[PDB]
Amino acid sequence: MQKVEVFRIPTASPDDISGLATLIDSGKINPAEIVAILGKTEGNGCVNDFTRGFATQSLAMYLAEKLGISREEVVKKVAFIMSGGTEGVMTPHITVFVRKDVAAPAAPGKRLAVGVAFTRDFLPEELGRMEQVNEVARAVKEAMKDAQIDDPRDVHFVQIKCPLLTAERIEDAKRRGKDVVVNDTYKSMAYSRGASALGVALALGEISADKISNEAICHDWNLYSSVASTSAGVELLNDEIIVVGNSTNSASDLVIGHSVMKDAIDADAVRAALKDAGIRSDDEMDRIVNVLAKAEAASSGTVRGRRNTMLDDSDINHTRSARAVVNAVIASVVGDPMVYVSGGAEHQGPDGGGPIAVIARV
Amino acid sequence: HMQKVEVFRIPTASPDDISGLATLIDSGKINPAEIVAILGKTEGNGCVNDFTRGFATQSLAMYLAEKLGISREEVVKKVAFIMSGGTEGVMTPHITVFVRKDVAAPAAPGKRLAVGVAFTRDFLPEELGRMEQVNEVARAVKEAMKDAQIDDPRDVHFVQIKCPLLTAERIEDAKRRGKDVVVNDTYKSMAYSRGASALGVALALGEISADKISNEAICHDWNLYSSVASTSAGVELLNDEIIVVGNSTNSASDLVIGHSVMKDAIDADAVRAALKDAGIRSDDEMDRIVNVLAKAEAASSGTVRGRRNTMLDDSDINHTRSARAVVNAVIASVVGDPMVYVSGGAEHQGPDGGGPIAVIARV
Amino acid sequence: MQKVEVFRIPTASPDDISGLATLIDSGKINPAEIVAILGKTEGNGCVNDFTRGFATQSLAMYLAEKLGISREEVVKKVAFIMSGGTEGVMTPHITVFVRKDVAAPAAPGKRLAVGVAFTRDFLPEELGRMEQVNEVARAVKEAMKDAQIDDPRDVHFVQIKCPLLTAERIEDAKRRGKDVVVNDTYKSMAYSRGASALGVALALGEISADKISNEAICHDWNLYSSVASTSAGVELLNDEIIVVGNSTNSASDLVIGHSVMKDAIDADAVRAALKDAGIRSDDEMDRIVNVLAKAEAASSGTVRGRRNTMLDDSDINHTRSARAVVNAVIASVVGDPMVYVSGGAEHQGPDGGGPIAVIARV
Amino acid sequence: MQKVEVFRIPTASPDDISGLATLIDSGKINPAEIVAILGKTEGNGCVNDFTRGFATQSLAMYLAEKLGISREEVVKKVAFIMSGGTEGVMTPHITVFVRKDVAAPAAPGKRLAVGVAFTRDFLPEELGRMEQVNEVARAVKEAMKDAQIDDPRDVHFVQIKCPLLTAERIEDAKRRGKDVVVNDTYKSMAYSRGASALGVALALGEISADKISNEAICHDWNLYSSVASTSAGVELLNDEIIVVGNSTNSASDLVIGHSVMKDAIDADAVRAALKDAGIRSDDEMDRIVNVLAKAEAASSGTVRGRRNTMLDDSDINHTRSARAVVNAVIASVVGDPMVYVSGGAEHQGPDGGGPIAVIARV
Ligand SMILES: O=C1CC(=O)NC(=O)N1
Ligand SMILES: O=C1CC(=O)NC(=O)N1
Ligand SMILES: O=C1CC(=O)NC(=O)N1
Ligand SMILES: O=C1CC(=O)NC(=O)N1
Ligand SMILES: [Ca+2]
Ligand SMILES: [Ca+2]
Ligand SMILES: [Ca+2]
Ligand SMILES: [Ca+2]
Repeated sequence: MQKVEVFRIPTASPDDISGLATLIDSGKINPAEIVAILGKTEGNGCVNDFTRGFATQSLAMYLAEKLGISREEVVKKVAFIMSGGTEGVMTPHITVFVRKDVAAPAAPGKRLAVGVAFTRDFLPEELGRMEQVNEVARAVKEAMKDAQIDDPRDVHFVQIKCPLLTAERIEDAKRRGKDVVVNDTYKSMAYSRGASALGVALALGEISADKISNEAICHDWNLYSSVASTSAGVELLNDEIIVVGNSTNSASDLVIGHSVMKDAIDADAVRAALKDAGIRSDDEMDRIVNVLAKAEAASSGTVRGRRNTMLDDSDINHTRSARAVVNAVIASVVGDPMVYVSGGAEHQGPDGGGPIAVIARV
Repeated sequence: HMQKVEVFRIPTASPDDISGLATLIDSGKINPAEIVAILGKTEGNGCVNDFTRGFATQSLAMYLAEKLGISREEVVKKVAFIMSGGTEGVMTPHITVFVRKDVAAPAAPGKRLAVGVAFTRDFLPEELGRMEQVNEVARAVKEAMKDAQIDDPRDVHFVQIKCPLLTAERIEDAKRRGKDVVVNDTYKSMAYSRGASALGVALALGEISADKISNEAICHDWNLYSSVASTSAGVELLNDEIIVVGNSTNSASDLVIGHSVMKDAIDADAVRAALKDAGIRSDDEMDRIVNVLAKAEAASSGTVRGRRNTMLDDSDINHTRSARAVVNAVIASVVGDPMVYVSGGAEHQGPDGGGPIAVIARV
Repeated sequence: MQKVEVFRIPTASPDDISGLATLIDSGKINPAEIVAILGKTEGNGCVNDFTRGFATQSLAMYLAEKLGISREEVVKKVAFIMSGGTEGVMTPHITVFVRKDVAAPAAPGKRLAVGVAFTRDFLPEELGRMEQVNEVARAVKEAMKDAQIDDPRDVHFVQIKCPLLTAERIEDAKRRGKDVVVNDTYKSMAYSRGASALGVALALGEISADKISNEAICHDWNLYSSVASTSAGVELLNDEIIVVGNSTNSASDLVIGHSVMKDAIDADAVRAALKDAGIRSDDEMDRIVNVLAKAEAASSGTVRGRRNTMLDDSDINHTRSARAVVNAVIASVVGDPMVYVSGGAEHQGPDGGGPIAVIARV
Repeated sequence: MQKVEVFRIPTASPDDISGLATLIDSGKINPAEIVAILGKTEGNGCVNDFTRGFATQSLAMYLAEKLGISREEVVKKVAFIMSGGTEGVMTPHITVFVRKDVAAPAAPGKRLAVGVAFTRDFLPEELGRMEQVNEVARAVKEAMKDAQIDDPRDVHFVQIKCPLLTAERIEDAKRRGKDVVVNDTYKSMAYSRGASALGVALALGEISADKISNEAICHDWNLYSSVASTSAGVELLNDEIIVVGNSTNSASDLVIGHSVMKDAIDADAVRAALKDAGIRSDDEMDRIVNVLAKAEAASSGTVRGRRNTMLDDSDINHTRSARAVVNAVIASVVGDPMVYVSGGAEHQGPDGGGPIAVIARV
């Protein structure tokens, strides 16, 4: 019997650990049982965002202190998914997943259950290709069993921190005779997010294996997962995977539902995600623990037949604008901008859309 | 002689695109001699160095001068051109064209859409953001109301103004004449100009008493504001251009206008209340929308409903750009259409962090 | 016998025609003899820079009124090449080229000569490909003929305006079943700049045709022109060519010389360009009419072994940075930041460098 | 008899300490003798730049484990001044100041000396006002004695890290009923830079006290220090001062010289600074250890009467542009873009100019 608790903590800066320090000193959280931390940090969420690593370093230093272990050890034990980009009204915050297995009669029905798994370090020429998909698809199966979920349909969200291609990993693949998927480091964020997402779909039964190839990755937008949520960063060379869903063998005081935004202003999907997780009135909104969603600019350059400038705007990266938009739309349904939104939804929802999950109190 | 107002919301492909307007003129839907105002969203950055505003105005004036057989300057003396740059997020560039026909039909029963237009005099740089701007806008608002044949200020639902800003050259002109300007910063001057103009609206409509407004109150006392004023700064004029929109009992328009006030940037309730005030009482009637017109801003607390955001601390992206993307996305998500007018910088336009929102709808 | 006069005119804004009208009203410029105007305008110099079209519309409208002809006839007759982006201390300005027929003695030696030619409009799928190369090369030859220059060694600068891709144009292409050269609007500027530059190298014999193919464009940086200077813009669908050199059939009181900057801080190359124009001492800098240069971020991410973030900065596009840098370097050598610097030097000088030309009074 | 050594070390990211550690592992740096680290970090150098604190955290975390002590005591013992913003070709790097007492002979001539001092913490309502000026001026006199410099004319550079105002800090001052010096986060950096620079002028006797008042700060540009170089940051409440000059009680093999750039393209002042540091020809450039300069946009919006858009550009803040410009000018003179340039030179050199120092081997 594993129980899961989730703490959404406001943060004053990327290195702010006080909110997690207040819940530990109070005993509401025992640090030894922390399995993952999902963060929105206030850099630009693109290539040169060092708030990701700053936030992970600051958290790792704090937990190594309170657990008496080394920073490197904490990194191997706890999944740090730091997603940069807090545009518009999006509030910086972290979500701390605690997994405490306690003996107790199991909640009839199904309750929140979380699994984590790491993949091996990829080679740069394996970034954004079938070997990233297959490897990620494997680790998702192992994280899914570590959560005590057997049916791939009890899964409602799969977060992933994935690597990207830097100038050194290009040369660290060129002098071995290997070409990389793309030359632009920014473009490799799309290829890393996308290949990782096709891994979720492959292991969850959403898309058959015959369809997936090198040429499909970031090209056949008909292929996509409905629960995958991948975020790239420079501070790593493997993929870290968090599987969230519902399990009969769970005692959590929480459930997780989801839906899929058809486009960036699909407030209907926000409300359906809310209803899939036991929130059906505007008064029950106070049971939200967090809302987690993908955003992206549609490749057509339109939303509902209306042109926008996201793909033409040379001043502001289109992932920055997508995040601002989708956060604002979710904020306006739940009346709270402190919700996880991440940009670049390659193979995560249809082109121009992305999955959205709500974790709510029962 | 009976005023009929027709409003056309026209998507644009670029700042200089006149093809949608020309299609309506070529089909006979719009007589170009009856155009009184054009309200634009142009795809520049909406801040200091936004030249899409002047580009779109020059393009529209050139085109209409050619259709009308008159000079560009004559067109600009006769037609309000209000271009608000900044189409961030999913916001769709477009123009809204106000046409005032004189028809041979009685006024429609009840009150219907009416529009009036008035220009102030040119302002010296040392008048921007001070009482001379406030009082001059107030007089011009009153003139536009009479233009519109609206007698009751409560029948005014949206006042759109283009206002000037301070450039380095204008500031230097004022210093050479011995005068100081309200602020020594072009970007900040947009706020004072927007703010003074909004207070002229409030003064003219009686939303605020005259003895509450003074130089020191401007862009400081946020308790003072208009609930219908929407003001936008640009480098391209030295005066204010005023469009008063409301409903008159002497109108044959097939349209009406309603409004509410957003209390903050994610106030979807205020969008629905403005829709209802314009007669749209359900999702299926949303197809009667002609346009939605809203003001957006970064609250001075640096928060929304107690949640911190980075708008006021973000040195890479100006906060008025963020406010526009946010409020446009919030409206897009209620009405299902991102091609709506949203303008940033809501000083004395609704509460701190909020702004007026109007809806023009078919009856 | 042609005589060319060049006027460098500071501007207060993209639509500022007052400096030009003052020279027309004073009798210094016969507007009917203007053959080209080359501008630095204060937009961002990228995809969504509309100051370029604003400037061209304002100049075309002004000249059309002064000549009693239509705007369309002005643009068919005069080359308008507006290069956006006035970063750092670079000063917005236009350079106006006037060409007059004169009966004058055989000016000893060779003197400034200018030729103009336009290509047909391109379809979006032809940008960055051999169709563009080949059509630009044909236009370059016509421009040389227009300039009465027979020897390609007497050509010192070839300025081109060329189109780019927007989201809307890429969708038009797809809807016709065509694949564009790259799906990135920003990167489309580099393909269009690079293909135009190879068109110059092909026409001048700097590179033989059998070395140029679609796969070489924006990949083989060892193919380049030493005099090409190309600039992309949303405001036109063809290429406009200005060829600038010296010919024995010219009565100009000006000459043009050039060099190639090897990297973004190559002040040595600025001084060689000056010497090549006859400016043999610091006391003779007053004969400068204008300096014209290309700037770019090197693909290696480095300058003389030193790393910079130009290729990694998701907040500022690297062509903005490169323009700021090269303008600052030239400015510090000639004492004047009002010089023409354009960014993105694909196939224009070596990787990380670009041509630099000086127009000087003899 | 003090001995100062200085090490300019390239960095690969804001948290890169491997260059420093290589010098420590090799025996060339005793980590216990480091008194100051001056860095350029690749954030945006403005308000929301977290690379400054990321770098400081990493270095403090590294030195502490090296010396066996806590972080709190490393930051109390070593001055960390991280200046963000590496635009243009400016290369990220840190400059490490090692100082140790020696029993050496009296070396004729004066030689590099370094002193350090910290001020008390400032309330938000004190930045940009006389409390900051006078407390900085007191700490400058203390750093001078720590450097064993008793003649202000032997001070060549005074580097300062100072605070700034965020929205949250401004809103807190309101709650407490206190008004701040300006209600703009970005503009608050200028006031804090400027009050600190005036602190240096007052301490060195460059400006007499009766000239300084709250009204003069960031208004009277005739008031300035010729050696002050100040840099604001979101990650501290006080000011840290490094005084760099020459002392007869020095056994350093280095010297420092300086000059004042009269504007952003004043290459003549770079060469004067080099010549004042004993570098008399181009063949002696190899003796440069580092160049340190302040850059800024002039309040007139011009350079030598030529307009630029640094103060007009709502997409790029003017300190970003100034740093790119001045770094490129210095790089073109010395052949190396890995030099320290900092933006915003309020009361540091004349309006539009700033001090520039050179540390060189004798
Ligand atoms: O939203 C996102 C997407 C990503 O790829 N990396 C980030 O840091 N934030
Ligand atoms: O002041 C304003 C507000 C806006 O949103 N766009 C503009 O061009 N001016
Ligand atoms: O610097 C440049 C390069 C370009 O491609 N197009 C422009 O307008 N400016
Ligand atoms: O150059 C600078 C100036 C400043 O004030 N703060 C920074 O981080 N960098
Ligand atoms: Ca998608
Ligand atoms: Ca307001
Ligand atoms: Ca090149
Ligand atoms: Ca200065």
